[PDB]
Amino acid sequence: SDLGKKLLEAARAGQDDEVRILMANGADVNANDWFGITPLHLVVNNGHLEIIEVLLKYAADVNASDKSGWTPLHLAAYRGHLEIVEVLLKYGADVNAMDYQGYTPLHLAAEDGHLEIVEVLLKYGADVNAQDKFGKTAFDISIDNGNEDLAEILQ
Amino acid sequence: AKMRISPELKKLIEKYRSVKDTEGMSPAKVYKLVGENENLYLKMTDSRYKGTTYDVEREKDMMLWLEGKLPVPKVLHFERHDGWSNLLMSEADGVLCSEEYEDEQSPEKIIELYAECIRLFHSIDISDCPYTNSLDSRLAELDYLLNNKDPRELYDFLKTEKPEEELVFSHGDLGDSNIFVKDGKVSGFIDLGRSGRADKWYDIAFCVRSIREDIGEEQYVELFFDLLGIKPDWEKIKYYILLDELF
Ligand SMILES: Nc1ncnc2c1ncn2[C@@H]1O[C@H](COP(=O)(O)OP(=O)(O)O)[C@@H](O)[C@H]1O
Ligand SMILES: [Mg+2]
Ligand SMILES: [Mg+2]
Repeated sequence: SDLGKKLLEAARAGQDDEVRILMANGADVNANDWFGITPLHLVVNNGHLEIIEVLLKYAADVNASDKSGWTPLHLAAYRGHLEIVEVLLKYGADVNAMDYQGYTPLHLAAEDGHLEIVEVLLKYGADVNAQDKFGKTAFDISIDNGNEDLAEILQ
Repeated sequence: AKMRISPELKKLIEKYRSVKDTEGMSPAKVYKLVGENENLYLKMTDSRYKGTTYDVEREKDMMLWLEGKLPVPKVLHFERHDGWSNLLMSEADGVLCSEEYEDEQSPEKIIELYAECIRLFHSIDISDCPYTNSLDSRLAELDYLLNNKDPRELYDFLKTEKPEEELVFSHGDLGDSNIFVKDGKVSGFIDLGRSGRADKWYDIAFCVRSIREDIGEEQYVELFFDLLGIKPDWEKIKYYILLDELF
């Protein structure tokens, strides 16, 4: 039961205090047992805004990609927490990072229909021309939703 | 030219007729060795499974630790040969439940066999048990088994709160394919690689799931817990099913 494993579990469990204690005692900020998942992915998974900045402060890699190609930014888009996508963008998150289906975070937010996250991704330079692997761009996921909301913010 | 079995072990089983197990579903190769006076079983796993709950060496260690504690096969010989782990063992006493009982159309007996398993496990002192199973060990291993896809459900699972654990002896794959019965009682347990210390709700959750998809009625589940003398914790049971459902 080492520090890495304990840090992953505290991040996973959303125990911010235990994350801070473990980091102070030397735990590896990019620890990943299982699936390329780092503490930053896990804390993003949970929506835990404050602790995200402590981990970046400890030099956490904001663009760490897990074994599905999902970066913390992909995850923040999936979860649809505006506050979290904003902070990850501030800290150098790759807005055009591609997973293994070829999605970028903009692709993931368009699926979930999280609208005021798509604005933010676009201003941070999120190329909408982006095609996934089976071709079907973010436009082709506006139509899956039948949305005169997402399409009508897309010229 | 190169064999996956040592020349010494081949010598030893020469006079048995090998009959590969066509049922079984794990990465292990299993052969029944049919002899004149008895049958043995040979179970073998390749190198990439080393250090996992699928390594037959772990199975072998657990079989040895469980002697006197649970009815299990005897370990006759174990070796490593060219990355492979080979275990030769005795035939379990009795009749594999799933064959000659689950088709005897008496669903109360299945439930009771499972309750009887859980009871047996709860009575075993695990103070010096050589292996322990955790969420982390389970995840790591899943990582490795997939060393050479859609993440949404993984992250949904990881966001879920994990119940505090109460450690008991855990089979880890409790199911009538690994349980043997004889004149009423449990007579044998096989497939022990995933066994060790673990949260008690792990085996119980497996039992609930199996009652649910192979018998299909809530009062049977409610009977299961009457037999156990405990109340269900559906949160704990749900948790471990989800865990095991990450494919
Ligand atoms: N020692 C044994 N005695 C009798 N039958 C056995 C024994 N070991 C294995 N078998 C038979 O082989 C089958 C599968 O072997 P098992 O150890 O359970 O492999 P797996 O890990 O793939 O499920 C069993 O379900 C049983 O029918
Ligand atoms: Mg097995
Ligand atoms: Mg088995």
